[PDB]
Amino acid sequence: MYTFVVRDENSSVYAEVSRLLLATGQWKRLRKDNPRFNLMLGERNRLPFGRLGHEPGLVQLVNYYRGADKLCRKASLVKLIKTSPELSESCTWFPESYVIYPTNLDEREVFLAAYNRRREGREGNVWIAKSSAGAGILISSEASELLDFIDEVHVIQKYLEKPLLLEPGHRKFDIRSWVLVDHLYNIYLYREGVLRTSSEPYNSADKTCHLTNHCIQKEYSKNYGRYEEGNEMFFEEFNQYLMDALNTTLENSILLQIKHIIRSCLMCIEPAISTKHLHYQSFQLFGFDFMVDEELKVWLIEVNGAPACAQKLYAELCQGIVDVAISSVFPLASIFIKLHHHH
Amino acid sequence: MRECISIHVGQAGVQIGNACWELYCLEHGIQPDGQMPSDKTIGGGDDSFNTFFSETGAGKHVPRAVFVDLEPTVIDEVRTGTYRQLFHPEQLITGKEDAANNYARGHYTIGKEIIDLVLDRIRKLADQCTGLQGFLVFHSFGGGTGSGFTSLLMERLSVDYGKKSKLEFSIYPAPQVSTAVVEPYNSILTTHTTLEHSDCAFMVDNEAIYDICRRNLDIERPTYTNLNRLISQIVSSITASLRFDGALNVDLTEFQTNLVPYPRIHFPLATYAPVISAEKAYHEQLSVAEITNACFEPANQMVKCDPRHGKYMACCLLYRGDVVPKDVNAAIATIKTKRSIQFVDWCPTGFKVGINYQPPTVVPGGDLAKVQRAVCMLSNTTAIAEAWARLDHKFDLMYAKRAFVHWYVGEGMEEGEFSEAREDMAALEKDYEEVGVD
Amino acid sequence: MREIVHIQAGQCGNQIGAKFWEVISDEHGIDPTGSYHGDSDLQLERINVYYNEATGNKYVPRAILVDLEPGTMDSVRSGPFGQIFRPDNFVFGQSGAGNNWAKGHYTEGAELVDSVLDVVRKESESCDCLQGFQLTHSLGGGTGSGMGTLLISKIREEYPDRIMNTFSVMPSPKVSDTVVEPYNATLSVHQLVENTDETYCIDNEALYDICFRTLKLTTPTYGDLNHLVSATMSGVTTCLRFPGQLNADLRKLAVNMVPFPRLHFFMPGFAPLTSQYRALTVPELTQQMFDSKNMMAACDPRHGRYLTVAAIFRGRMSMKEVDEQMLNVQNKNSSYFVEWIPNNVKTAVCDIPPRGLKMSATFIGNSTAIQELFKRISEQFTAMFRRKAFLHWYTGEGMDEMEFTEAESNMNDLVSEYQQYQDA
Amino acid sequence: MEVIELNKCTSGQSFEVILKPPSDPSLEEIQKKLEAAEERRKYQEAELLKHLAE
Ligand SMILES: Nc1nc2c(ncn2[C@@H]2O[C@H](COP(=O)(O)OP(=O)(O)OP(=O)(O)O)[C@@H](O)[C@H]2O)c(=O)[nH]1
Ligand SMILES: Nc1ncnc2c1ncn2[C@@H]1O[C@H](COP(=O)(O)OP(=O)(O)CP(=O)(O)O)[C@@H](O)[C@H]1O
Ligand SMILES: Nc1nc2c(ncn2[C@@H]2O[C@H](COP(=O)(O)OP(=O)(O)O)[C@@H](O)[C@H]2O)c(=O)[nH]1
Ligand SMILES: c1ccc(Oc2ccc3nc(NCc4ccco4)[nH]c3c2)cc1
Ligand SMILES: [Ca+2]
Ligand SMILES: [Ca+2]
Ligand SMILES: [Ca+2]
Ligand SMILES: [Mg+2]
Ligand SMILES: [Mg+2]
Ligand SMILES: [Mg+2]
Repeated sequence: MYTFVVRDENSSVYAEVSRLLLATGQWKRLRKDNPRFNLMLGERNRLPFGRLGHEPGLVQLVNYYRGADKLCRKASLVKLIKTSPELSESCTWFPESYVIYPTNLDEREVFLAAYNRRREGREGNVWIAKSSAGAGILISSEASELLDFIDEVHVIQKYLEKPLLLEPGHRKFDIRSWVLVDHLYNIYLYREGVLRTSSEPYNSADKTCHLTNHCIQKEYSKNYGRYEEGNEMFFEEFNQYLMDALNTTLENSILLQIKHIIRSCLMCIEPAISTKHLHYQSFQLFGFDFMVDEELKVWLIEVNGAPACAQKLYAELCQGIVDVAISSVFPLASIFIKLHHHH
Repeated sequence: MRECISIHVGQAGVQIGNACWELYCLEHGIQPDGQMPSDKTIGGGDDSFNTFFSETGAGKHVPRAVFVDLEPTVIDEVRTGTYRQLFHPEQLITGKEDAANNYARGHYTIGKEIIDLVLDRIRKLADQCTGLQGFLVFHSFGGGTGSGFTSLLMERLSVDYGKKSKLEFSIYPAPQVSTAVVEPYNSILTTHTTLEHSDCAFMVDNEAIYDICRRNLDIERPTYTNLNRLISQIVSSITASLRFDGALNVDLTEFQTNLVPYPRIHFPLATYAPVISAEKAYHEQLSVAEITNACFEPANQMVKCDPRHGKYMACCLLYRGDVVPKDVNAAIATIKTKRSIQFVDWCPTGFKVGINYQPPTVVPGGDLAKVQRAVCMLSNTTAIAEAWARLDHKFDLMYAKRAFVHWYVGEGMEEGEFSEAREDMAALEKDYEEVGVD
Repeated sequence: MREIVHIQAGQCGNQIGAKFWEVISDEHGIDPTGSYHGDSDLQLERINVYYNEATGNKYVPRAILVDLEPGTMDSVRSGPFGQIFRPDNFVFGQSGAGNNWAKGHYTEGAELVDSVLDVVRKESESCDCLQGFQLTHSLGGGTGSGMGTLLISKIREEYPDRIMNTFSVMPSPKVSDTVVEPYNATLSVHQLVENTDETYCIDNEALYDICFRTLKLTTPTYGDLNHLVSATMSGVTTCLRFPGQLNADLRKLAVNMVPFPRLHFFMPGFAPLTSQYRALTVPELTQQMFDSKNMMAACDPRHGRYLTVAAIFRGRMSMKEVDEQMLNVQNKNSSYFVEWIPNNVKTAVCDIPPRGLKMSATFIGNSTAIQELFKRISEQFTAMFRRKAFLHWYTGEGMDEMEFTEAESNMNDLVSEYQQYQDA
Repeated sequence: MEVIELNKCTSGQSFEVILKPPSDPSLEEIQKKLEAAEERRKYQEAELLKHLAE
């Protein structure tokens, strides 16, 4: 009889995981402050990692990797890529980004140095500013509006002016991939992804057709749910489209780059967050957001450390979390692609 | 030559003191009767080992040590033990009734009645010293004597020896080997009143020693004897610089200079390697690189925590055995490329290294196997604040209900001292977070 | 040298106290004449805790035998180990207490109490460092209940800084002598609330059910009930009498078991309880030790929450297996332990098993479910007191109705204090 | 990777390697607290004796 506690009520993913554990009749839920647990479905902010693994005779497991915020924060991800030799500033799959601290508090002069090179060389000089405190995103081709908007920590990265547009619609999209890292640091890519598509035609000359967020398309877009249900296209349809329109598959044109990027990011921070020889063990589910340009090149946008799932895929993914991440440590009485690597 | 006086308080302090002095005698070639053949200056001298041993005209080498306990059965083990001939009765101080795991009983009720006797016996040892460095204080956090009387003694030592340094070896409480429940109270009470009186304190979590004994020594249920032998090895590696010829950590002041930039943050993390089972007939001897890399494994730390999620203020590597500086620098360069070692911005990123060529001594018939080289790392990392957060949380759980508080109030303590001590720990926890987190 | 002074008062107190000295004299190898005849120095290491050493290597129990009738103490002096007690320590009257708390506490007992204190003083004077006292008595009679709590009060006046522990037999209508037992027990409980540090609540109803339902005795006697009490008393004092993991005195033991001064009433338990040659495994010892059927207070622990729990295992057994079983028991009862006292379940071992058992386990629970015992006594008290039934036996000894009203309110407060920590 | 302050002797040696440059109460007051706690003990015991005298 295993014990677990729930400390994030707003987690739609682990509310289903907690539901599955009880349904096995072999997991008993405790109060959120009971320290005698086997599994902690912890909170997002200030998870007390320092109190884990100190109960005698209890193998303790937590659903978050301490230190993984370095990958799941806007400014932290930019610094991590520029300062890690494994990724380097010459990284080919991450857009040219810069960390800009507001003036009421940095890479301001370095950002404008590369900005003037694009303005002079007739190249497309459109950038985008964003931060982790968003629902507030500004897309502009003038550097003055970007630096003034931040003063009112943010990152300014190159806006992908040539995105792959789905037809019919001439519309933008993005790919969400769910990745589960277990206590042995095995990297499992969920076989099912989602394309959160824009329902408005992409206009290169209004942010509704430029931001593919599921909440923006359901609040400010008038074509919501027209082409696909909920602006969510799954891999089967998107693969069928790539074969008919581009004469290629999702695996060849996109998924190889996605698997490469997931491995590079997670292997980079492995020595900093691994719980291999630690007094407690961690797993964590990650949400990777990708962009595909018109040349079928995949770009990493951001990594979500507390991601939600698609309604159609909640049951399958949450069962997989119990299978490989929970029952592998606490055995009872594949839907993932294992991205192999060197520990 | 400058002398050091060791003070052992309570059961944990006394039994660990007994383990350390046994090991000291084995390292210095001192027999149980006190005789030291290799010592040619009979009846005196100012050698390095004389910092811990005085000498009689008859040739006996007497530990500069005081044993104090509020109950006699543990110190009676010293009086009739193998090394009974080392000590004279003036060094062994026992009461008749202990503090019953009650800080207030050790600090106020019983401590007030014996504190002057202890200070007098300490004064007798200080009178034999031509240049006293200070004191090494061994005690538990959880015992009523180890917590209550120690803090009272530390207050008076700052009064009677204001210029002297004071270092602690403190046993942090672990439920796996403890049959008590009020130890979070005693630990926080004693840390509060001792904080301004201690220059450098080495915390040893019994949880960490227990698991090292189980994992590396294959002891299913480690005893206090198993724990104290391992602890004495760590203590010996820390004090070896005071007892042998050398240039690093040669006096107590150098410990604070090398390890404690901010006075309140004076709890260095100790890590030791290798710990090898003596039942293994033949074990492959680890290299300098392997034992140095092991200094950054949490499984070898005296307190379980994650230094990856903190910042270092100072680092000292103390090697014993067949070690040359070239191999040390080669290991450090490899470790920097593979380990997450972040120093604070206002400190240099470096390592002070000490090497003593004599390999680690083990107790004959013990559980620790003889090794060719060993290292103890002393690092002042903010990650050790995880141990304060655990302790302070257990304090808060009980104190919110005032559980067990009546035992302390009944001995003359006020409830305000509880919250005063807890507020000091809250400020200590905030100091660590300001130093080690961005 | 940490001596304990033992006092037994009244019929129940002297009969259970006599069995206790028979059991531990056998464990320490002391024969009915006070001569040691053991085969292990472990038997004599802490012999001074309970025995005085006399001339000729004779060991004399540090025991004082008190009664207001001579009857039971003559049975003791004619019992098996009757000759081992110091003759001067038999202090008795002739009138009896008539199962009346007022007679033991205020009239008949007051005339004898000073001569008992003279013997207590003589035994304390020859103690190098007195740990404290233990008293055996029932709460339903007159001598053990009334004079016993009077003795406790006068001992605290003279020895205010000494631990006072009791083994207190609670009355039950199932195993009852007189109807006035709820009166006597309610008056005594308030004395124990104020003047003891540990009180082991031994419910005669629970002892009866264990003899009947478990041990399969269709007609249990007091001798059968007292066998359970001797084995429990031996188990809880093992850590004081034999060398082992624990070397705590009474004060340290109480400090870690009693988080609030008035909530010091413990539910004792013992395992095995067999009706017999089969070896009992560690999982069996641990599961029975936490089963309500092995509890001796007739309270359901699942109806409250544990403040603290102590478990003492005796015999040669695997400690790794014990730790694993204690973990599994705590998981099954996770919702029955308070969360605001960390690590409040403690385990201890002694290598010497009792007579006739390869291994045994003794349970000490400080549970809020003990309020069910005080509620039971309180309802029976009120059922009679609302009609002032049988009160004339007490007003005839000088007591007033207000003292009963205040005793009733004191126990309702005790019940409410348990209820406030069960909800927290 | 600079090695500085190398000191050698017969029984060992010591040095320092830099990888990167940087970027009390009086005896009177103690006696007051010890005696104040003993006075609270005497007061609590006196109240017990008063309670027992009643
Ligand atoms: N490592 C180690 N820890 C010990 C030893 N003895 C006791 N402890 C720990 O110390 C704590 C109990 O405090 P003690 O030192 O035994 O008590 P004390 O200092 O004698 O004070 P009193 O309450 O008066 O007995 C528990 O956490 C024990 O785990 C020992 O020999 N070695
Ligand atoms: N450099 C770039 N070029 C083109 N489009 C970009 C871009 N950076 C961001 N976007 C667009 O912004 C949208 C979301 O941006 P971002 O990922 O920062 O918001 P967010 O983090 O709140 C979404 P999530 O819920 O997955 O965390 C994406 O749909 C993407 O199309
Ligand atoms: N367990 C047990 N209970 C007893 C024994 N003798 C009496 N009792 C109980 O004690 C109460 C009677 O008190 P008793 O000790 O006989 O009166 P006293 O002599 O005035 O103290 C009743 O509740 C009885 O059930 C005994 O030998 N064993
Ligand atoms: C760890 C620590 C202690 C443990 O067991 C205990 C706990 C509390 C106790 N109180 C007593 N008093 C018995 C007595 C003597 C005279 C009258 O009653 N015995 C105890 C044993 C178990 C594990
Ligand atoms: Ca000499
Ligand atoms: Ca000072
Ligand atoms: Ca008369
Ligand atoms: Mg985001
Ligand atoms: Mg002690
Ligand atoms: Mg009777």
